[PDB]
Amino acid sequence: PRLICINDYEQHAKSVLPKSIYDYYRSGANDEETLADNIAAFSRWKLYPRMLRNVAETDLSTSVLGQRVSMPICVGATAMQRMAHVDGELATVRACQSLGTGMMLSSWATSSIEEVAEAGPEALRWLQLYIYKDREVTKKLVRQAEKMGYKAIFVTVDTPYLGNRLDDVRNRFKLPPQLRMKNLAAYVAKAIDPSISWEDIKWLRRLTSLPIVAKGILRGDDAREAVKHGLNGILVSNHGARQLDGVPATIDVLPEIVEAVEGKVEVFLDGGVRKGTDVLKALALGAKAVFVGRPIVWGLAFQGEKGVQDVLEILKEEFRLAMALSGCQNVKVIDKTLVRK
Amino acid sequence: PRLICINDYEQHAKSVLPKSIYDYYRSGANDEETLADNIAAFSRWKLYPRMLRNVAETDLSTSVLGQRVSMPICVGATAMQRMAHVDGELATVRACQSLGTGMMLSSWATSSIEEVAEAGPEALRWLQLYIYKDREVTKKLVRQAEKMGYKAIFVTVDTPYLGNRLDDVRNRFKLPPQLRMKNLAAYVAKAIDPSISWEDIKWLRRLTSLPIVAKGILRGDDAREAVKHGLNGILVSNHGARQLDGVPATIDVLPEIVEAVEGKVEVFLDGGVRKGTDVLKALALGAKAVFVGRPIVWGLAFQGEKGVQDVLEILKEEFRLAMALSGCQNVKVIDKTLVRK
Amino acid sequence: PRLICINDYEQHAKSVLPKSIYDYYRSGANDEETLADNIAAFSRWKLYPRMLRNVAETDLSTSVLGQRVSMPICVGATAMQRMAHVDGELATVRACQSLGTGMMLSSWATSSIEEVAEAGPEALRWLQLYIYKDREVTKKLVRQAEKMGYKAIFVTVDTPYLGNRLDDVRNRFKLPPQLRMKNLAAYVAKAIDPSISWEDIKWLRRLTSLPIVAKGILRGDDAREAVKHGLNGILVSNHGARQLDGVPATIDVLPEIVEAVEGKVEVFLDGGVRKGTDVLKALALGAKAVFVGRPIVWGLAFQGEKGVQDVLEILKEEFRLAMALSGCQNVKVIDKTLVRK
Amino acid sequence: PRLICINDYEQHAKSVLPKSIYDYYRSGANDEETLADNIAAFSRWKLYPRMLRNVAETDLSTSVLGQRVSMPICVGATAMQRMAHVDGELATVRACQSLGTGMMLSSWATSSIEEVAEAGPEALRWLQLYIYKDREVTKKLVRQAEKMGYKAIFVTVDTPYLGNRLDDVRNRFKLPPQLRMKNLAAYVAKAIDPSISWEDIKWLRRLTSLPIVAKGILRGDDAREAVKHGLNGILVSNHGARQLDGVPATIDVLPEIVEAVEGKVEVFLDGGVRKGTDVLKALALGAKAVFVGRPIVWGLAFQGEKGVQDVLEILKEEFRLAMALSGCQNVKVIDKTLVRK
Ligand SMILES: Cc1cc2nc3c(=O)[nH]c(=O)nc-3n(C[C@H](O)[C@H](O)[C@H](O)COP(=O)(O)O)c2cc1C
Ligand SMILES: Cc1cc2nc3c(=O)[nH]c(=O)nc-3n(C[C@H](O)[C@H](O)[C@H](O)COP(=O)(O)O)c2cc1C
Ligand SMILES: Cc1cc2nc3c(=O)[nH]c(=O)nc-3n(C[C@H](O)[C@H](O)[C@H](O)COP(=O)(O)O)c2cc1C
Ligand SMILES: Cc1cc2nc3c(=O)[nH]c(=O)nc-3n(C[C@H](O)[C@H](O)[C@H](O)COP(=O)(O)O)c2cc1C
Ligand SMILES: O=C(CSc1nc[nH]n1)N1CCN(c2cccc(Cl)c2)CC1
Ligand SMILES: O=C(CSc1nc[nH]n1)N1CCN(c2cccc(Cl)c2)CC1
Ligand SMILES: O=C(CSc1nc[nH]n1)N1CCN(c2cccc(Cl)c2)CC1
Ligand SMILES: O=C(CSc1nc[nH]n1)N1CCN(c2cccc(Cl)c2)CC1
Repeated sequence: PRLICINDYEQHAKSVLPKSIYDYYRSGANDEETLADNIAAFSRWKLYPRMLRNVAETDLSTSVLGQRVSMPICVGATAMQRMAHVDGELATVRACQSLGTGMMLSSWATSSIEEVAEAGPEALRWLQLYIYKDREVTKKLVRQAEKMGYKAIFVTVDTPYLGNRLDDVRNRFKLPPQLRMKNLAAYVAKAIDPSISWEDIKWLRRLTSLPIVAKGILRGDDAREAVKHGLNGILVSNHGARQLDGVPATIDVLPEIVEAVEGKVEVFLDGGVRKGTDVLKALALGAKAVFVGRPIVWGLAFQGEKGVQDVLEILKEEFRLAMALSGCQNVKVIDKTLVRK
Repeated sequence: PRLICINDYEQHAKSVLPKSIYDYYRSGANDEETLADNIAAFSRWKLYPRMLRNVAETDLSTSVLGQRVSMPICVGATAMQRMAHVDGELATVRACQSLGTGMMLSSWATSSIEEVAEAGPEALRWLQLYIYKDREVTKKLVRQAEKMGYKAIFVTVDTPYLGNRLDDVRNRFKLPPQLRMKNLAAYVAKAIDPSISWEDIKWLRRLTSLPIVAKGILRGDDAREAVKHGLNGILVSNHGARQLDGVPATIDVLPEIVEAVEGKVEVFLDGGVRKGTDVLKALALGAKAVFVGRPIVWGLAFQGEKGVQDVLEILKEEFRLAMALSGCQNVKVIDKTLVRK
Repeated sequence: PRLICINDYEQHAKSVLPKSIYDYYRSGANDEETLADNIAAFSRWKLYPRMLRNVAETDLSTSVLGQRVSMPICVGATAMQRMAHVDGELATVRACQSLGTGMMLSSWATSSIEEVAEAGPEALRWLQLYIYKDREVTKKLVRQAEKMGYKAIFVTVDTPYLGNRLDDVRNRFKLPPQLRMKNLAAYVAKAIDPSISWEDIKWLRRLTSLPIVAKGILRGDDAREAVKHGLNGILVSNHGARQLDGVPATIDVLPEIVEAVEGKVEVFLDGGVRKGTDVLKALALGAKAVFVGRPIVWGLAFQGEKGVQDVLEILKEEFRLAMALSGCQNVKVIDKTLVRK
Repeated sequence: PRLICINDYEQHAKSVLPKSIYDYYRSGANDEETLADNIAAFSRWKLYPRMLRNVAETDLSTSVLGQRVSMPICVGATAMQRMAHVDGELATVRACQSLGTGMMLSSWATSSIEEVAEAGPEALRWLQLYIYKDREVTKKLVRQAEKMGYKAIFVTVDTPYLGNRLDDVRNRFKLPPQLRMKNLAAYVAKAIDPSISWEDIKWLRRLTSLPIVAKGILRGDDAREAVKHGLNGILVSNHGARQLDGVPATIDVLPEIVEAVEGKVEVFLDGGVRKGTDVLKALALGAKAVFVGRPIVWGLAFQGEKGVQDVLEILKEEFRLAMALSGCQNVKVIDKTLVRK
């Protein structure tokens, strides 16, 4: 293989993965309107580059919730990574450690919170949390994250029930027989609490002093409520278009959310990030950093840790080039005048 | 067959029905611009879901013209259902009775008003009426509906003449030889009155104390006239895109009609409803309930009563999921802020 | 053949005509952007039909420049009709006489002004005129039209040079050897005057008392100048998209032109009329009548006079149905509220 | 071959050039969104032609930076023309001399500044300059241009680094073994200075009294800065969509730049010019002249000097026709009312 951009990695993954596994990772909810729009929406935002600014020294570094990262490009939570590669989440965290960026670990990982901390002790690591009907197991996951040097909790708030991904139903999706959630619609309905409310966010805010990011907010009123509840960031996310279909693209709702929080908390984005220009557009519209979901799984499917490292390095280099061609020597000078819809 | 969404049922129906029968049900008028737009328009309306609202208890129940239904999803009038399945309208009403929703019976049914009441005595049933040049047969249909416990009249107002559906002309459409309208362009021209005016609506309003819904209104001025004539609802309908081609999608004209009637009568929608999110969008824009036409015929073509039950259950479950993912525990909290075009 | 709409006639014509002849009639200028848009633009204008208006009696009759016609659908000038059928313009005028509508005869006809008057003595006939460098032959054509009972002059104003139709260049277009202009880019450059100005319109206005329509106006300022020069109508036309490519669709510029002339002269439209709803949209936006170009040639290619009669009857019937379904009993009640873009 | 429009020349070039060479010339950056939009954007600008203006005498002549040219259509800088035809830049300048238009010579030419002046002594010639890390070689190129009768410097300002053109990476692009830059991403990174700032523009303004045009400006604020630094024109350019992908089409940003410079310097356009109507639209929006890149390379690939002459003659004739059909006898009367988006 000669893979030189993120799409090439997806095409390689489709070629090597069983159909059911490829479909599980690629699929969006229902007719997949939002899945298409998470990508298409980035193309509608046009870039207005400044010339002659001195971009010999391009510095991609930034910080996420007070922790330094090498680039505003971080690994989002994607379940059951051992389906893509035998090393699964341990491959991913090692690549993140190499790159100097952070990994958000799925609550539905095929590797334990401790296993991932042991594989990536110097890596920036965060835990994505679902509030389970069993609040004891929920609390155990938070306490394990604290003990094992995870630096934030990303609480997923858009999944009271699992979205309806048709290909998983056609393929009756399940984990391969040798794998386990080491810490799907039927499983969520049995385990994930559809009752959670802002009162549960008050509970979680009381449970941990770790920073908490609300993941899956799409409305400014909800973002302002998250700020009121003492949370420390908002990840603007439509869950990779896998929950409610027909919501807007995340890049289209990002400006409303940035306006609504009035700088009180960091705002992040995921959904459809494939290219360095996507990263640049998200930062111009006020995101501190973006998260990538599917591209990491395609990296694993190609070559485990090295394939994840390659995907992150391609995004890093595309982002550096996009910054340099736009006249940006660092992330602090990426401003709103760089983009227009 | 493994049919898990309404499109799958259409694909199955195309596979099993004779071409002329499939084309009769699928076809729209002329170049079928409105037929495409009734579906496309739903995709342009984007959903803005609220998180963390407590959706453990989702209640889909509502009422139509004062009668309770299990869901805001009802069966619209589609002619000559015995072409799709031997049990035709009797299969449909039995499924409606099972589901707890209502059936609008076509004036051009392959089963009599009494036959359908006998098959579905506990089912909520309404009669769709055409004003025939023969006012005696028109009055006989209304009196039969009253005697047989139908609960409303839906008077179709957009069919002074039949629309021009090219495939029916190519196929010279007729009923199979064993079937009869037990109570097509050539038939309408011989039987349906192209002279009807608001004076005929005054006549019908005087004829029955049953609630009367005007079906096929697309303009706010006409909706206000229907309110002035003492009618009890408006079904925003372009007749499944089979009459005048190039009218707007019903979801696009629904907000004008809801504004125009100022809450004086219930407003309903049909045309292009295929998914639970379509139902949610229509209710967010102020419809009390929606009607489905073609999907019911595809249910019959698959397995008669069980196929209609399956299609209604798929719509019910998609609608519950869409409500839950949007933060709606019941239909009363589905508000206009959930959608933006 | 079973031809039931105008597109079917085009498909039949492509099947029976030599490629060069089909391409000559079908082609637009350059990349054919306007050719596509003359049709696409009609689909963007949506219809807002009134219900319950009494359309038992639909009267399609109107008048063009004071002469009664059976329908607001008239035959536009298309050159060299004997390439499509041996009877050419004589077939066309006979069909117009049968239908009770008017024929605009091309200055580049394969039949003489007298021949066409002899074939269609009771037909409403107008002459389309090019101002030739030879003003004597120009004056001879006008005087012949007057002597032979033609009722107006349509002076084409958008052709100082011929547009560049690539397929004609690829096919090195010429008349078949047995045919003559009985009264192409190379021919225009030799014969049509690229110098004509409003001073030539003053000359033509002085030459004849016949009504004069300016054909090919696309700007309101030019329409107001035509009114100032004493002309009696404006045919909003982009020459069937065969002159300057990238001009707007005629249905899109029609409202500006109707506004600009402030009711001082009749406004007509051609370009992309294929369906009765196209006619209805043009009249709702203020055109008195529309002209059809290519559909008449496809009628000839099918069956000469009978094929032209069939195409005109299909347009008539589609227009009646569109009027009836929109609530219009006559052309005088077709109003601007029937359409929105 | 029968090539009658610029697209035909591209199709011919794809048929005769090695894939890597065709791809080098055709390719845009990354997903090639801007490459598509440079063409698509021209089609969105519609023309509003005036009739009856007297276009017997069409005069295409204009001036660029005070030098007369035969048409507002000039040859832009395209590297390494000897890859397309053995005579490369010498063929191009000879064709420019024949046509009476100007040639912008690439700093990355396969022919020297002196060689091209020797082949085209009477041709209007300008030098496109990159500011190399080696300011001595930069100054040598400027002094050579002055000594050899070049009339302006076009300083490229949008290339601190080379854009990422995927096909060149797939094909590991290099010059054929017999060719040299007689005066690619890896080469730029080694030779082109990513540090250049407006201070380097002050240096260049001090170095030469020749007119200097800033090539690659896309923002009005940058255009105003170029005016402040004493430059003499702005070439609105996205580098043929080969640098930052997702910038707007040049025809879409041209009006902002023309407004921003308030007539203080000439404004030019390149990017997507293929047709005479493209030239007309650019002049209506205020460009003095346009530059063509790829079409010249396709002319060379067809037949060297004669193929470049043919492409320039096709553009000239399409432009004359577009001017004549729009009512423009000369370039001075091409006004903003001819276009609307
Ligand atoms: C295969 C797959 C599994 C996912 N698993 C989880 C999960 O365990 N937890 C979670 O909160 N989100 C999960 N998501 C959502 C991602 O965190 C993220 O929002 C999404 O992948 C971003 O969009 P992208 O894939 O377009 O980059 C998953 C997404 C995918 C594609
Ligand atoms: C096959 C077919 C038959 C129909 N028959 C009738 C009819 O008898 N009476 C009526 O008022 N509308 C009739 N309609 C219109 C439907 O009541 C309804 O407006 C339409 O089907 C809704 O759109 P949908 O098919 O996209 O759900 C018919 C529609 C179809 C597709
Ligand atoms: C084959 C062809 C020949 C034409 N010949 C003439 C002509 O002789 N005189 C003229 O003024 N316009 C001529 N036109 C333009 C037509 O009068 C008319 O503007 C155009 O056909 C209308 O668009 P339609 O073909 O889409 O109906 C011609 C058009 C076509 C397609
Ligand atoms: C093959 C190729 C080589 C180019 N080489 C150069 C170059 O040497 N210098 C430069 O400033 N721009 C260069 N450009 C950009 C062109 O000057 C010009 O901006 C662009 O070709 C215009 O768009 P067009 O190709 O759509 O006409 C190049 C473009 C192409 C396609
Ligand atoms: O809420 C529940 C069960 S509630 C219930 N109701 C009926 N049966 N069970 N838990 C979810 C979290 N928990 C977990 C989280 C991640 C991975 C693993 Cl192993 C475990 C599983 C169990
Ligand atoms: O208006 C008419 C006939 S008027 C007329 N003019 C010339 N011949 N007939 N009726 C329509 C309603 N009627 C009906 C409605 C539904 C089904 C059945 Cl069987 C019957 C049929 C007959
Ligand atoms: O203006 C001219 C010729 S001017 C000229 N310059 C150099 N050679 N000729 N006429 C055009 C009208 N005329 C005509 C119009 C329609 C059909 C027929 Cl047969 C004839 C042909 C001749
Ligand atoms: O800036 C440099 C080299 S700077 C450097 N750093 C490490 N190695 N070299 N020059 C560029 C211009 N120059 C040129 C311009 C056009 C063609 C030709 Cl032959 C030559 C080549 C060399």
